[PDB]
Amino acid sequence: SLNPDEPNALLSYDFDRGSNYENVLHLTDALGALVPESETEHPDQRFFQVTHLITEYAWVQVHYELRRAIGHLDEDRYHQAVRMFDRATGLSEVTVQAVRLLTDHLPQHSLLMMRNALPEDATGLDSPGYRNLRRVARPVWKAYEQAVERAGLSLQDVIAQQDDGYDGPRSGGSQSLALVREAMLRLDGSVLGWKQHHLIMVWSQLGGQPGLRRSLATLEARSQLALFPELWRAAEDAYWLLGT
Amino acid sequence: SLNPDEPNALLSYDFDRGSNYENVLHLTDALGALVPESETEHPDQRFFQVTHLITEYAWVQVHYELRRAIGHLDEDRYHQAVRMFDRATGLSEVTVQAVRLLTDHLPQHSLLMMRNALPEDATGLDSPGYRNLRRVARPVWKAYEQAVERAGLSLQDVIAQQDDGYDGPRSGGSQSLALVREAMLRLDGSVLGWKQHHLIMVWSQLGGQPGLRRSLATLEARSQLALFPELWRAAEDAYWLLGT
Amino acid sequence: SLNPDEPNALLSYDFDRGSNYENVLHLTDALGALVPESETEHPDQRFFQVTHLITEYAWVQVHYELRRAIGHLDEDRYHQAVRMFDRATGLSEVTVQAVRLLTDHLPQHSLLMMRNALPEDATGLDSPGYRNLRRVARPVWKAYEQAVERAGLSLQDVIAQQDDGYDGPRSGGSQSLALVREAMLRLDGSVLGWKQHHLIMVWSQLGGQPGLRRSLATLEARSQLALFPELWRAAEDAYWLLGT
Amino acid sequence: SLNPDEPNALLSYDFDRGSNYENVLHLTDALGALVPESETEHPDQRFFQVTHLITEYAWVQVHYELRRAIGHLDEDRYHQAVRMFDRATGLSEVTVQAVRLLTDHLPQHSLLMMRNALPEDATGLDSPGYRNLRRVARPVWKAYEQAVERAGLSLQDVIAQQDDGYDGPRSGGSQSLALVREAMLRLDGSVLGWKQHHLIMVWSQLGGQPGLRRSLATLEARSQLALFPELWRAAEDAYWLLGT
Ligand code: HEM
Ligand code: HEM
Ligand code: HEM
Ligand code: HEM
Ligand SMILES: C[C@@H](c1c[nH]c2ccccc12)[C@H](N)C(=O)O
Ligand SMILES: C[C@@H](c1c[nH]c2ccccc12)[C@H](N)C(=O)O
Ligand SMILES: C[C@@H](c1c[nH]c2ccccc12)[C@H](N)C(=O)O
Ligand SMILES: C[C@@H](c1c[nH]c2ccccc12)[C@H](N)C(=O)O
Repeated sequence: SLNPDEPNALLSYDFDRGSNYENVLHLTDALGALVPESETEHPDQRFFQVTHLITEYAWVQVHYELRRAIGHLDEDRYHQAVRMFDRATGLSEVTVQAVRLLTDHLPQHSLLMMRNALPEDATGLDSPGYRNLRRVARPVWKAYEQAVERAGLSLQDVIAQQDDGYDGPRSGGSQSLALVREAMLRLDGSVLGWKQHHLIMVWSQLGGQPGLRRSLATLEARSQLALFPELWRAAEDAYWLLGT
Repeated sequence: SLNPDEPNALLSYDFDRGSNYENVLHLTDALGALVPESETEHPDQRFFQVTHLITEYAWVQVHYELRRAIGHLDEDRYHQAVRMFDRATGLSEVTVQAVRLLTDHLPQHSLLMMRNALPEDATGLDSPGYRNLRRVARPVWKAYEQAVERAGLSLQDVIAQQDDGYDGPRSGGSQSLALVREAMLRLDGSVLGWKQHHLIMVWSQLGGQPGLRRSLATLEARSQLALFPELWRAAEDAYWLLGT
Repeated sequence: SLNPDEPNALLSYDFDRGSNYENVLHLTDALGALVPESETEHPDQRFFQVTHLITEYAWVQVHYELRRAIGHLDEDRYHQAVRMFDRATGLSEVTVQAVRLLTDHLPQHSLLMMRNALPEDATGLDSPGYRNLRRVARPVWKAYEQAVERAGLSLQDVIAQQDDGYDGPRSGGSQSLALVREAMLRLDGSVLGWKQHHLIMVWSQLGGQPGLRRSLATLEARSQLALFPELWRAAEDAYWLLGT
Repeated sequence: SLNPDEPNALLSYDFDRGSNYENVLHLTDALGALVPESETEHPDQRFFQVTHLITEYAWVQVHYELRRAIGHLDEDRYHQAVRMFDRATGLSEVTVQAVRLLTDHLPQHSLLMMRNALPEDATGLDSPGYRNLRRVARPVWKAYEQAVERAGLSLQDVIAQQDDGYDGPRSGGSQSLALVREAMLRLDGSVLGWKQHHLIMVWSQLGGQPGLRRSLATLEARSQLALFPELWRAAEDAYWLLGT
């Protein structure tokens, strides 16, 4: 492979040129995964494939950075945990962009023709990025919870410390764990956003949009499972404890 | 008003300077709507206010452009309708950014303190942008539907024509109405996205995140009402007619 | 209930009508600034105005948050200053989205016709939002620099501590000042981004693209001034110190 | 099931295991390109690699869609070409998000340490994605220009018809070529955007910010070359023709 074409003018996609850019990145191995253009069953199949691969790359990186967050949290390196969660959120937002590409540009008619030939078994439930992100979420939450325990703080404390008008006592440690909580909440909101945009996409490709009233019922229910349910519970606590 | 301050160094927000930039835009009238800083009950109130105003400005512009789309559709100016829907989508994406600003940076504790003093009657159900966008959606859909009728096309036709591999007959008119449908679908997906991001925001401020299992039940149901339900019905039709 | 348009098919109206949602937001004042439809030179005039207004609301709010950041830095409330800079950054990203709206949807031919009917002397150099943002950048930088001095820290020390591999000394205060630094650099990068997208927009409307070899030469040179030039200087010193 | 990491607490593993979802996507091949954890110089190396890989997947897909656009333009399938350019634009926006990820989260100090352990001759000038995109821009522009000729149209005619106020002649083919033009200009603006954000990123890592008065001078001059310089020339001619 020096190219994924054979006929052309300047239309040839030249790659595998031995540059150290390609060597450092292992770009030829990555480009090797694309369905060769001699085996595409549809002009839109590549687009379908590439958006999945971009997502899976972002999700494996999210996993990696969450493992680092656990290390930082277990060693009280709270400022360094913050950066890991912020980076994970940025990567999650790429997966959102990627599924919205399908919503905006994948023709339902192409998808139905393609799907009418799939192994009728290819389900995103088997996605490694998704399964592993779900697994690592429990250790991640445990590490944050124990850090809050060791500091002698309650979740209501770190939540309240985000408000400049809140007058209770603070330390450098409690405000750092506040920043961590806020960054974890933003990551979780971004993953929930992915689930909601993936839903909108599915309604536009397989039907089932609920305003009118293919295992859509389980999908709609799974689409509201948070990464960190304890953060959302704490939000609900604050409403009941502080509201009027 | 030459300023929204009184004490300062270079910290003064100088405005109302008579420039023709300000005159053309009526910027002094717009800046006049901000709660004066002598009457703010909380440092986060301005942020709350400004994100609403940005949204309402985008929604009134969406309304304006949809009225233009109706004109173009009623006169068979399909290429010009496309641009109106594309512009409306871009504006809708601003409202999404704006509600995600609250999710990411509005402290729940500030909101609860602020809300603990609101007229306990200020509901987004009274939003002019939202109500008027809901009203105009029916005329908008009617105008598109009649245009498809006059051309002698079915919705399944315009949907199928988005796929390059589809072999049925096309005209310039049918592919133009295909582009219009696609742009309308993207607008509707963006408004559904707003409703979903507004939901995530509310779960993070008032609780009620459904994975754990304040009129949240009606909100969750209204959050799946589409602007153009007939487009989503047609997506469901295509699944049943073309799938295996 | 008022009305931004008069002779219509009734379902194509917009309304302004005294609810508490509108009262709390001063919404009727804000919508009052829109150019009346009885007075529009061109159908694209509303769009032109609204993207400016959205931008100006974002910039006035940026200023308000930078003032709060100055207050936090002067009192050594470093964690609280971080949140202010991050909020400013997200507001800045709304201005980027607003100017790209014009790049993507404002027809050059409507801009040229509108520029003829428009006061020849109206210029964005008179933006209150842009002008006050440049004025407030000086005290913001001073407050950060003073806070770093009081802590007895080196700006190069602050930069190095963002790296997990860095082995030198860390306190809680130095790592907090590190997070402030990074948040400040993200804000400045966002504003540079605005300047760059505004340039791309001007090239597509008034011509002047530099690769082809009306106050353009100043605009390009102005487009490279940072809000916090010292942070970019500090980035240059670190390269000579560690990358040669 | 394989594993991108070995000695762990079991819930912190990543897996690769033969489902049809993985088979259809060639996912195991694609994840194989990630640098093994046993071989990473620095914890920020994975992040560095993944943002490049995501970018390169996006660019190879852009190329594939531009090839399709050439095919559509050569056969006068103008509506179909529009969809290809819009898809390319959204893919380009993923590359922008990917490089801003480095601007916002890659520590300069890790980049300098990593740049030392890295082959001194590796350069983005050898990007297959970037290189093929520049090569394919020439036939893309030719196909568009030829299509406009065959229609007997003026590029200024095509520009004017984007305006709803324009009164001159319009056919279905001229307005289709107008939509193609606008989609092409949005793509080029997106790529200019990438170049500008890449510059901002380089300034924050290698120094070199131009407002402070290592192949920087070429990079800045390269950052202003468009993919379709004729469209920007055409924008300049329209200003002299109509804005003086
Ligand atoms: C970037 C593209 C996509 C990615 C990364 C992706 C990923 C996923 C993931 C992770 C799940 C498990 C979701 C959960 O448990 O909440 C899932 C399920 C599902 N996906 Fe997607 N998906 C993509 C595109 C699509 C498309 C284009 C369709 C159909 C047109 C689709 C249809 C479904 C359905 C019906 C389910 C649930 C039932 C089932 O597993 O078959 N997905 N997908
Ligand atoms: C940019 C900011 C916001 C905008 C433009 C906005 C707008 C709206 C709109 C249009 C509705 C009607 C929704 C529907 O029928 O589906 C609504 C309802 C609602 N909003 Fe939001 N909202 C904003 C922020 C908030 C915040 C910060 C909260 C609470 C923390 C909130 C709580 C609610 C609730 C509970 C409802 C439904 C029940 C009710 O009307 O009280 N909103 N809002
Ligand atoms: C959409 C909202 C817009 C905003 C908020 C805005 C704001 C600004 C600002 C703040 C400046 C000063 C730049 C600096 O000093 O670095 C400026 C200058 C300039 N703007 Fe924009 N602008 C907008 C749209 C436009 C449009 C549509 C044009 C169309 C030609 C334009 C053309 C120019 C030019 C040529 C300058 C350079 C100085 C001058 O000739 O007045 N701007 N604008
Ligand atoms: C994140 C993904 C990145 C991609 C996809 C990428 C791609 C590229 C491309 C395509 C060029 C050629 C530009 C042109 O010819 O106009 C280039 C040049 C360059 N890149 Fe980036 N780049 C990335 C990250 C970085 C980073 C982190 C640095 C850090 C210093 C960097 C530094 C440079 C420099 C200095 C040049 C100019 C020529 C040279 O010295 O090699 N790039 N890069
Ligand atoms: C689950 C979904 C699918 C989602 N992502 C996929 C990737 C490769 C193959 C198939 C898929 C599949 N098209 C479905 O309709 O269920
Ligand atoms: C409906 C929501 C509200 C939403 N947007 C608002 C604007 C101004 C005043 C109040 C609101 C309100 N805070 C609530 O909790 O119901
Ligand atoms: C500076 C620019 C302008 C930019 N923003 C504006 C707002 C209102 C009136 C004019 C403007 C103006 N159109 C120009 O061509 O110089
Ligand atoms: C050109 C740039 C580089 C940019 N992208 C890369 C990918 C792999 C290795 C190196 C690079 C490189 N770091 C440099 O400083 O020149």
